[PDB]
Amino acid sequence: DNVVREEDKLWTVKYAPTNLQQVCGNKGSVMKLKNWLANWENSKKNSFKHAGKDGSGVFRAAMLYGPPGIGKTTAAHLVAQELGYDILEQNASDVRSKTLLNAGVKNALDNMSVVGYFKHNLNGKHFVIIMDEVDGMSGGDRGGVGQLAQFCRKTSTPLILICNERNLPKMRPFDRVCLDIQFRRPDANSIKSRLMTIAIREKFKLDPNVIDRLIQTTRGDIRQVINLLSTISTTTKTINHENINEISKAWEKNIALKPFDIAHKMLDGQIYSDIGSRNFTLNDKIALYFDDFDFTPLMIQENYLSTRPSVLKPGQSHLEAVAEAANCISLGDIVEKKIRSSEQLWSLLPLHAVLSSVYPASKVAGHMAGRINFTAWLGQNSKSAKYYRLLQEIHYHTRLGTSTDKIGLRLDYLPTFRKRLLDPFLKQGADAISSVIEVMDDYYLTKEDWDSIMEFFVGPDVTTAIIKKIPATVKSGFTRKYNSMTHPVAIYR
Amino acid sequence: ASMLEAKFEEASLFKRIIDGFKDCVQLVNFQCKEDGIIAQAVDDSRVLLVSLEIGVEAFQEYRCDHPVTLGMDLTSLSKILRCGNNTDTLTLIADNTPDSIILLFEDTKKDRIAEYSLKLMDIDADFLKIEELQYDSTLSLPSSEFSKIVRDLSQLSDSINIMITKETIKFVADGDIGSGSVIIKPFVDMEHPETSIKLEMDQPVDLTFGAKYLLDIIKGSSLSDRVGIRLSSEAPALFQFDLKSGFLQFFLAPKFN
Amino acid sequence: KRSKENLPWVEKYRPETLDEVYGQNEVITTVRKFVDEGKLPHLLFYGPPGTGKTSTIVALAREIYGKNYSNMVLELNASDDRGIDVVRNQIKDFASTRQIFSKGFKLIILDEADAMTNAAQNALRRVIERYTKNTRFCVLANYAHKLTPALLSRCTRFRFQPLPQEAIERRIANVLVHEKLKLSPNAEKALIELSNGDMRRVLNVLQSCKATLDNPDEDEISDDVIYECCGAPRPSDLKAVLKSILEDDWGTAHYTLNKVRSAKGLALIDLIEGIVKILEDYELQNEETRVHLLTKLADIEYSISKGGNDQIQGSAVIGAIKASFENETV
Amino acid sequence: TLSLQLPWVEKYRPQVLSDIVGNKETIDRLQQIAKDGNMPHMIISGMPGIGKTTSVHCLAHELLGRSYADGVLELNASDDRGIDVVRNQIKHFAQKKLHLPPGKHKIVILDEADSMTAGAQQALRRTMELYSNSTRFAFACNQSNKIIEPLQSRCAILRYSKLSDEDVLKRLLQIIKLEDVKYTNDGLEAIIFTAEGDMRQAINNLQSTVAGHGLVNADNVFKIVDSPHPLIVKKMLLASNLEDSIQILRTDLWKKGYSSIDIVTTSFRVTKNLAQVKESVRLEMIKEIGLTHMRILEGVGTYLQLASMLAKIHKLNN
DNA sequence: CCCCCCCCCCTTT
DNA sequence: TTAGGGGGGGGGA
DNA sequence: CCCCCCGGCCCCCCCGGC
DNA sequence: TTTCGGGGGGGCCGGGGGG
Ligand SMILES: Nc1ncnc2c1ncn2[C@@H]1O[C@H](COP(=O)(O)OP(=O)(O)OP(O)(O)=S)[C@@H](O)[C@H]1O
Ligand SMILES: Nc1ncnc2c1ncn2[C@@H]1O[C@H](COP(=O)(O)OP(=O)(O)OP(O)(O)=S)[C@@H](O)[C@H]1O
Ligand SMILES: Nc1ncnc2c1ncn2[C@@H]1O[C@H](COP(=O)(O)OP(=O)(O)OP(O)(O)=S)[C@@H](O)[C@H]1O
Ligand SMILES: [Mg+2]
Ligand SMILES: [Mg+2]
Ligand SMILES: [Mg+2]
Repeated sequence: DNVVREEDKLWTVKYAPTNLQQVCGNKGSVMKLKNWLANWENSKKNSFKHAGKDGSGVFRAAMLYGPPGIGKTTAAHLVAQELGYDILEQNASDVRSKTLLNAGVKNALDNMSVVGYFKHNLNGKHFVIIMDEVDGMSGGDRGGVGQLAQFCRKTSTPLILICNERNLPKMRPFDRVCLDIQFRRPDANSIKSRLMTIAIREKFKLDPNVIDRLIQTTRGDIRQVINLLSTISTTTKTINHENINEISKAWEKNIALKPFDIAHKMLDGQIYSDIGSRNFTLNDKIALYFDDFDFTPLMIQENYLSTRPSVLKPGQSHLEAVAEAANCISLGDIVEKKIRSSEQLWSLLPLHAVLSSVYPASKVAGHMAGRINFTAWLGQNSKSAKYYRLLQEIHYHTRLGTSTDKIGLRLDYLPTFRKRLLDPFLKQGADAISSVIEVMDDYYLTKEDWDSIMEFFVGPDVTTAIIKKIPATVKSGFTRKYNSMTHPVAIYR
Repeated sequence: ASMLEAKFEEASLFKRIIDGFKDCVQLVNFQCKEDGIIAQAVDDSRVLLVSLEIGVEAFQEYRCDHPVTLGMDLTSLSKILRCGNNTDTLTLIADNTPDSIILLFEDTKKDRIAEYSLKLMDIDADFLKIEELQYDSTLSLPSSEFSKIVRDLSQLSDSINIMITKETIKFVADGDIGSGSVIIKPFVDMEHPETSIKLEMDQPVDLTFGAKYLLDIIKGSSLSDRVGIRLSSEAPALFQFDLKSGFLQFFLAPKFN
Repeated sequence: KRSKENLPWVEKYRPETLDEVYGQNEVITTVRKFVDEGKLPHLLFYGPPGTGKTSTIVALAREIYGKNYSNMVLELNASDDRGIDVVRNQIKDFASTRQIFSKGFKLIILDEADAMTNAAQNALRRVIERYTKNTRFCVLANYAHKLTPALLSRCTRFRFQPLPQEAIERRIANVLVHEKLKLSPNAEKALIELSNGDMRRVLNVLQSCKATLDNPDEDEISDDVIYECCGAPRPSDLKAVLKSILEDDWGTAHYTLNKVRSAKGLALIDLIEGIVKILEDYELQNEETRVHLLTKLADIEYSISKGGNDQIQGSAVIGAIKASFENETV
Repeated sequence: TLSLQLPWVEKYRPQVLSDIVGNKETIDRLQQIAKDGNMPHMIISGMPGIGKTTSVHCLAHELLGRSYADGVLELNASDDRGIDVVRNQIKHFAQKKLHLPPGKHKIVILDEADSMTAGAQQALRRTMELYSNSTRFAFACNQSNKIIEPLQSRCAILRYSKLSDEDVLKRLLQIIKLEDVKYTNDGLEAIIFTAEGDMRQAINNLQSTVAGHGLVNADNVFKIVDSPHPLIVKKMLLASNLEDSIQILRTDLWKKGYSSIDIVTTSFRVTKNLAQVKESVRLEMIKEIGLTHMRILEGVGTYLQLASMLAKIHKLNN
């Protein structure tokens, strides 16, 4: 047998934490996870219905999430080993599709460990299923993400899931099934001792005053910090202020910004000045747009009226600059329609970047007056789609009787239908029920069509308060009468 | 090419042995000593343990200078072995500090020699000690019948329950589409002892196991006509197939009560 | 496919040897020198339509390999599947294997490579690099912006210019000799003018002119025949329209434009292009005049490209020209 | 002729770390690593033709030596590199047993790694982590942003800068001495100017000029290498008189056969990078150029549209 | 001990 | 120059 | 006559500029 | 959100071959 010399190993392996206390930072999260896994057995004894002081007794699965290289996997393995559980580990290198998930780990959710039996702690025979890199699985249904979410609800043994981005759409199925544990970027103070110990052991000089800079270079990535030290020390045995700037610039972690950060940066007036534009060039602004080309234009259109500008030309009011920005945004919308047409003119993406984001921002750049808001266009679009679907259903129910298109139905017929369907209840009480039903029968309208019709009106003709004000007895009688009769069908499927 | 030299007079035996458990464990460490070959492998789910013993009598000219350990992936080994022939003699050659092992297929009737090299794997799996245990139930039954029952019951549920009582063996599988049951009792025939189902029940037993694990286990039925199942109250079930001078054993952890 | 005389002239007169390619003397000389001394590099022929790129590469393949070049080269174009899978399997296999027939090197011709996907172009990089000892690549394109920088880094670039007057004249003379045709000097000048450096247009128009003659064995192709077959305005018509626009009142200009167009049913776009060509030579005292002319006429051309009302577009042309030229006084 | 002369980019491809020019500090770091081994996971990024593949291959060769054939696994964009490949072939290579000197490891060279799919990159994470005691990974790419952050965390970042004219001249002089090429200073200056920091391009142009004309002077170099059209476009956009810009457009671009789409795209790029003009003026110019680009994509690609674009740019600039 | 400093991180289909 | 607001954690009158 | 291997459709998810 | 087109990855289906 041949062993590996410690001199042959990577510094990250050579100095990997061995117990939970050596983990730098995120002490609260580590304690929370340890207590959860320690009292998991008691939580099971109570059928996972009684919540303790921490409220973790109602979760059969824990979900650890945070940025890269902060100690998620290390902490998970350390807690699993400390409590004496047998670890069953899965990662992105393994196939975790729905079929493999059901044919693989599914059978281990309520199964004993042969290893835990032949190595004999009372939990030694029980598993701790660690699913690492959950964000590294692709697919909506065949991927098995929803399958893992389902597993998290009925697992008979502890289950720990690890990911990097908890807010991705693919993570939606894990909304409120697991105890969420957040690992944050550790600050320089929580690690300074570790790097100084590594420096003295590795026989190279490191100035403490630059540690804060080094972390800033790695964005709190301890693994990247160790890699940087290992690579730099190969030729430069002393790290001080005389060489910190070059090392930081060469090793800077360039991560794509998120929509809120993109909006904040693009709307800052400083970058649009002569010196600012010379430091942050137009190419940099286009790249910033390209960090997320789908969401950046929506962010800009959402937040371009919520600034105090500092780039106003002489004699120009804020309103005039807003108008110019709005015109440019309209042109950008036209370009976007061109891009997503049958010609697939994706080569126009850079132009879009200028018209939708850079130009209006340069017109209204300044300081954000209030909080930055997420785009409201997506929700409004979904609501409009829902209302149009309901309108189409109503129209094709009433098609046999009316003479109009759906738009004409909304604009013209609906007020009169309101008068002949809703007003009678507010005047004659229950005595009008029959009449209303009669009208419905004349137009093949159902109860759901009635509610949907009542949901369309805007302005002074809003019906929610009026409907809620109706006596409950009248509505109950209306439902009873409608359910006590036979009704026609406009469309026979 | 002299440290380890193990000759099977028939290449079919080793290929069948590998196929017996190639669908459950991928990486396997074979420990070769003067007494023969022993292997122990844990499945990915860590609930099924495969143990293999091959005695010297099974070989023809077994020779081992000093104990050696060979880590092999079973897919590559099966691919290599499928290039041989049953009549051909198969010789395994290994040297000191080997990075690979040589598989030599020789034909006596002809003068055709097929030499293959297989790169060894660096496996750092721990070796577990299995101590002899006295089980409360021991049943020997035909391998074909056991495989048939297992396959029939796996069509209904993901788990199968085995219940052993006085001269009675019951296999149940209850799922969503439906349920199925199979009942057998001990029987012996002098004319056909090979079909004699034998049961020794010190105490009644009741256990449940995963269907996929049993399906993997029954793949060894091609090696032995009979199969021996040992069950304890709360211990892993042992499924054993006997060889000429060795054995293939599957220790399956049951599902928690 | 009963005879070569049944082919369109654009294909009947396809050059078969490098000596039959005109107007690209520098490129032909350089590539011939490369082949003669066995120093052929990876090539990139870039140029506009109908300049001789495909013809040149096919002739080069024939020169290198001879009559059986077809089985000795791997030609792929936009009508074939050229996804990343094709690069990974077919191109890679061809580049790494010896020739079946001879022992010479191997040639891969990626015609119209600007239509290839980015993934396939990226996959081509190491195929080109690894097998350069025995394989060479030729890439043909009209649009260089569709080619990845990595691919361009590995290729030697040759630009095919728009065909000069002399080359078109010589090829026209050869075609006239072959077809037993007569061509007037004015008709020849008009044909060159409308060619715009594309030989395909010359050949197609000449074939149409021959079809137009009542007795092609005795009738000569005059400029009238060319203008009739192509339905294009005469220079005199353009001069008259421009003079009326710049000199007469609106009624006279409108009447003259309508009359000129109705005489032979000319298209407004052809008149616009001819007048633009004429005006480029005009010396203007004010830059604002040129700015207005260019912007307004470009807008009118773009509007015409989508259809619209022809009469309103003609009036717009007249008004734009008059308004622009009113800037030459003050 | 059925014979081929080996290209000089391959004949004089550096075989040792000391023959690579440019990025001196990183090259010395690689030399030290090769000396003492303990190679870590690394990502080498930079622009085309600056010696990334050369650097990786030289490092691997100098580290392994006779064991190179067995201890190196090379995969590039021309090979299959799907998630299945990562999960089977790369994993088998990482698990494989190989006796190496006390300070050496197996190497996986993933050239052009920016083209790898996100699934394969995700699958590589724990493979890198678990088998680091025997295997190390070297990525080479042009755009490091395409490499997912988890992989960047596990690797050492080496960003290659562009080659200066001095290093290019030094390498060209070495190759010229080895080939006894006859040249003139103006010829080498033209080669370097047209190369734009691309060593591969410079060597290819030098070899082509020598083959086609023998003497490497200005005239032959410009006959073989055309003046980059981005500079012509910049001259067109920076002209003060509309007539001058139109003349440049007609004579240097349109009559030379450059397509309208190429002209408009190059104009967009040059305008974006025109640091000498105020950003707002550049934004207006880009708006006009985008209008013209949309018109051209619609099918109206004509000299008149480009002339109108130039007229609008001049009107903006006045 | 509550309060403060200081930072990070979430708003988000 | 720090968008508002909430969470975490070291310091301390 | 029945079971297993492995080529081929088929479906579904994800970029698309430099 | 999403109007083609390319690429990848996973799931069945079925031909052929073997036993
Ligand atoms: N809190 C920490 N303290 C000390 N070292 C750390 C710490 N976090 C990370 N490291 C170092 O970086 C190496 C990797 O740590 P990991 O536990 O893998 O972080 P991670 O958050 O799981 O990264 P990902 O999600 O796989 S990209 C460790 O072996 C340590 O050497
Ligand atoms: N230099 C030329 N000399 C003689 N004929 C030419 C020449 N160029 C084009 N032609 C004629 O036009 C036809 C087409 O020539 P091609 O070589 O196919 O042009 P091309 O540059 O390849 O066109 P593209 O780029 O595919 S649109 C030839 O068959 C010839 O008849
Ligand atoms: N620093 C260099 N020193 C000497 N020659 C170089 C250098 N860089 C490039 N070359 C030469 O150009 C050839 C190609 O170099 P490469 O290493 O392939 O460039 P590259 O950066 O890997 O190209 P990409 O990124 O795949 S497009 C080498 O064989 C050398 O002949
Ligand atoms: Mg991790
Ligand atoms: Mg062509
Ligand atoms: Mg390269």
